[PDB]
Amino acid sequence: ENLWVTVYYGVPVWKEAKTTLFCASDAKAYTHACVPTDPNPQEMVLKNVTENFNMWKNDMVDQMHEDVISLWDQSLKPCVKLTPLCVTLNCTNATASNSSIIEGMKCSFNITTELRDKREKKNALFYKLDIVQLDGNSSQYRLINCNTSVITQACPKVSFDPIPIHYCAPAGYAILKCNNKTFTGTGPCNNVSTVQCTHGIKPVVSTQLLLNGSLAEGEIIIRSENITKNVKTIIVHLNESVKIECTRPNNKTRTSIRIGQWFYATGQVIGDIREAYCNINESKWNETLQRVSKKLKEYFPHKNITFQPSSGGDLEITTHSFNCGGEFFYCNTSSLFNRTYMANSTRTITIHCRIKQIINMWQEVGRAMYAPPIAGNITCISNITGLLLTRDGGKNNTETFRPGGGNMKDNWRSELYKYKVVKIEPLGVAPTRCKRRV
Amino acid sequence: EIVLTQSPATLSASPGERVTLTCRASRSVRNNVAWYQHKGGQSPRLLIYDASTRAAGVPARFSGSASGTEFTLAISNLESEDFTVYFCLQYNNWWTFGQGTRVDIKRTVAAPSVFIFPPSDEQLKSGTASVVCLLNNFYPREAKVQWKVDNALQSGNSQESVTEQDSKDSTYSLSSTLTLSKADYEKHKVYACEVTHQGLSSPVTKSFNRG
Amino acid sequence: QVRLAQYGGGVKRLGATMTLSCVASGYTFNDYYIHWVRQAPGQGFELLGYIDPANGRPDYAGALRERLSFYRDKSMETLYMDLRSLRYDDTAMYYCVRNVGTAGSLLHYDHWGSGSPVIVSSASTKGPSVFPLAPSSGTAALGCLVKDYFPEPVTVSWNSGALTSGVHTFPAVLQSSGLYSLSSVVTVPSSSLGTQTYICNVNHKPSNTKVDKRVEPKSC
Ligand SMILES: *[C@@H]1O[C@H](CO)[C@@H](O[C@@H]2O[C@H](CO)[C@@H](O[C@@H]3O[C@H](CO)[C@@H](O)[C@H](O[C@H]4O[C@H](CO)[C@@H](O)[C@H](O)[C@@H]4O)[C@@H]3O)[C@H](O)[C@H]2NC(C)=O)[C@H](O)[C@H]1NC(C)=O
Ligand SMILES: *[C@@H]1O[C@H](CO)[C@@H](O[C@@H]2O[C@H](CO)[C@@H](O[C@@H]3O[C@H](CO)[C@@H](O)[C@H](O)[C@@H]3O)[C@H](O)[C@H]2NC(C)=O)[C@H](O)[C@H]1NC(C)=O
Ligand SMILES: *[C@@H]1O[C@H](CO)[C@@H](O[C@@H]2O[C@H](CO)[C@@H](O[C@@H]3O[C@H](CO)[C@@H](O)[C@H](O)[C@@H]3O)[C@H](O)[C@H]2NC(C)=O)[C@H](O)[C@H]1NC(C)=O
Ligand SMILES: *[C@@H]1O[C@H](CO)[C@@H](O[C@@H]2O[C@H](CO)[C@@H](O)[C@H](O)[C@H]2NC(C)=O)[C@H](O)[C@H]1NC(C)=O
Ligand SMILES: *[C@@H]1O[C@H](CO)[C@@H](O)[C@H](O)[C@H]1NC(C)=O
Repeated sequence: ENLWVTVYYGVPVWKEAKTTLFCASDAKAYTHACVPTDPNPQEMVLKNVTENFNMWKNDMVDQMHEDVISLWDQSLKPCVKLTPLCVTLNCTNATASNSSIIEGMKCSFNITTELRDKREKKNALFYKLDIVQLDGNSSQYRLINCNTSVITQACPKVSFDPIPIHYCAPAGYAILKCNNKTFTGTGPCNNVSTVQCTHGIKPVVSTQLLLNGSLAEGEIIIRSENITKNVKTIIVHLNESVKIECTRPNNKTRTSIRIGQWFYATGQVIGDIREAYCNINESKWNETLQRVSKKLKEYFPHKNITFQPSSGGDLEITTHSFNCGGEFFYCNTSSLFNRTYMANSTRTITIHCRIKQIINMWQEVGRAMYAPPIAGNITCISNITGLLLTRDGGKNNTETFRPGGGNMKDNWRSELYKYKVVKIEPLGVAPTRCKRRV
Repeated sequence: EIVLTQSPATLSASPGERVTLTCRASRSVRNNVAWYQHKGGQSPRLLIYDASTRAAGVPARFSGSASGTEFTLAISNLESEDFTVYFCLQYNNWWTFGQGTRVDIKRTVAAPSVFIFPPSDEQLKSGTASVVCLLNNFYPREAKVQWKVDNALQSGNSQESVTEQDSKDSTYSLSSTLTLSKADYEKHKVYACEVTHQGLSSPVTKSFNRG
Repeated sequence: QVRLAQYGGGVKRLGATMTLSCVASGYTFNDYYIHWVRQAPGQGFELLGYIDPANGRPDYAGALRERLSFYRDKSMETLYMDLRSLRYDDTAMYYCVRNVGTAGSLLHYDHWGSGSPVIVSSASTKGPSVFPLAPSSGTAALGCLVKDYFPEPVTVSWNSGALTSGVHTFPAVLQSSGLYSLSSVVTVPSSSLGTQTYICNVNHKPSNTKVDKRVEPKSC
């Protein structure tokens, strides 16, 4: 009795809610280039804070996805449009000795170029995956997407790379960071910590596996949704990073055509010809697969585990896809996913790989991009961190897992699992035995 | 691997009643169950998509609830239009479908008028010996027919057909056929249609011999 | 609002390869998994497989992974299914169905397609044979077994269509031979067997053969 109402401000109590998060860019770079300012995020471990997490449900993954789209749109906006290049192609492609690999070879056509009364013959090379065959004589070809979308050449001076990004909440909202070392994507976290901003997440763009990300604290971690076994994607996150290396040993020649926007095409190739390929530490790879199999048969009690390469679908999912700088790759990944199971740099694997220029935009089709050729020979090196698997149902008595993960949002889904955002509720009340004085 | 046994085969009722349908899971499927309406040969339609949650646009009279591993659809007021087929569905694992259950008009019980037919001798010259039963104007749907020729039951080489409830008196009509070659027809002597139906106490048998 | 039209189907010859298709009306082509489910006659439904429209990834039931194939053309918002080497039992109706998918799981089907019947048979067009299901010889049944006609439909009536009392006609049974058949019966008093005229006015439109087959003669 006599417990008079009292009020308290600055209260530590919060709730879940969506909000618009700040991005943050590096101090050096090539909206994004100079801003927002590079932070110095701190972090406290909180004593007894118990919070639940859900890496499938949280909103900010969608915001990452939208921001990536918007930034790509802004970067691509001032670049040239390749619409006048849509003319009929009359090409036979038998000049160089190693003809069959590319089969677009000085590939001829007409362009309007300097004077609009004039029309001039030109030619350049193309990889046949960027080409479709018209009816009648095979010499008649067309650009692949030109009957369905408008193609923009990438701005060569604005080459973009997986620059790390830190995400910062606004005032009144705090980002909760689970420090648990064996978090499965759902359930309580007893090791809650808070920060101004997230660490520097990179916008990696790849399929069937991811190339640049973080690593797990424990052993290889399995994360999947648990509403039903009939899942879309299963995320496997490596603790032991494994190196992968790739090469494009042939030397390219850049050539230019002006519309006065400078269109770039592929000139004559220099040096003897090889098919672009990759390399993998052979023992390390299927040591890691053995670890992943041992982890994976924990969930599934008493059934075999086996891998096969993906079947059907576009080139973006039938092959591992990634990019060394300003070139794009599609590596025929049959050998890597052919083990089977039941209830340290020797013997290096190599795998064949193809490259193509005209890329349907990753998140969604209907808008087309053209990457100008990169001169000379190219290699890039990365160290993978996880796999994107999907389970083939139906087959009784035998599980089967195959490389999928073509949907671009899953890459950032597998990396933003750390965090959650909460609205602060600074105002609260309580009973107490003291009242105002008149 | 997961099999939904949907029971009973058929439910007789009159308009406005409460009627219940059940779906049995072979093993646990969590709450990952749904129900659908099936029209007279059209696109099926969604009724209840979680174990109890009714789908959008469905009339409120449709309802269902979880019962552990059993699942149950209940319609409060079985209207005239709802006398049709419904089937359950689970999605905890690979997708599977139940056999479905019909809801039909209720009436008094009535046994079939049983008849048997030997092959037409006009047919028999070609050797396509066909032997036919008939189970006309019975009720309820629950019925079976067993082809017994010689002193032995027969199976595999027979087929059945069942009509809709006759609109006037709501009684079904059923016929069965047996397929035999000329040598097959000649090798056996006794021929019989054995009829078991709920309105009949004991198997009523109509039979003949060749010639 | 959302519609899933279908085309293709009809008759397909034994051992042939056939192609169905579904045209997705405008909801959003890339957000919803599509499943191909079928129904054999007198049987419950079963699933064949599902295709993600976005990336085109298929996945099949274990018993048909050698014979099936799915793929799409995203620009046209169109889907295709190829089934190779049709066998007899594959005579069935084939449906497209949209699937409601969450961020990481697939749940159920909400909108079904308009359907696409298919029948496997090598039979050419061919007209029925008709035979008297002779009366047993107070009330005795008598009927006409209509045999081995192709394709559907078939037309049956009694006594120039006049005799309507007590008449039933069962639906068409697709035999193992790829040919259809049915039975039409009528129940009458035994006295009428020796006095009244009985006919089955059988007609088969694809062949345009018509027979007014007598049923009375074997009243013995
Ligand atoms: C822009 O051009 C591209 C091609 O450069 C075009 O894509 C093509 O679309 C057609 C149909 O629109 C696809 O054709 C299919 O091919 C498969 C085998 O590859 C066949 O099984 C299909 O058969 C069905 O359809 C036929 C009618 O086309 C029927 O006759 C047949 O019986 C089947 O029902 C079908 O032929 C073709 O595969 C794609 N090409 C690629 C490379 O994907 C695109 O449609 C054009 N843009 C627009 C807006 O149309
Ligand atoms: C993450 O993946 C990227 C590639 O997908 C790796 O970055 C790339 O690393 C190579 C060297 O290993 C860089 O090559 C050099 O680039 C400069 C700048 O153009 C060039 O002048 C040099 O001649 C050389 O080619 C490359 O630029 C760089 N970036 C890209 C987009 O390829 C990165 O190494 C991976 N992460 C880790 C931790 O390794
Ligand atoms: C990834 O690499 C594997 C190789 O390990 C590729 O598999 C091969 O694909 C070819 C496709 O032509 C298969 O050829 C087949 O030949 C038979 C006749 O024997 C023919 O009937 C088939 O229609 C087909 O043409 C070849 O057998 C197969 N090899 C193996 C070992 O399976 C795969 O295609 C590559 N995937 C991508 C997306 O590049
Ligand atoms: C890493 O992979 C190699 C290549 O498969 C393994 O060696 C072969 O394994 C297959 C079965 O997967 C056997 O049929 C071969 O006889 C093995 N030897 C050769 C020369 O092919 C190797 O064992 C794997 N490493 C580890 C540590 O398991
Ligand atoms: C997997 O290895 C077996 C070994 O006999 C081989 O037959 C099969 O073609 C291989 N599959 C792939 C996809 O490499």
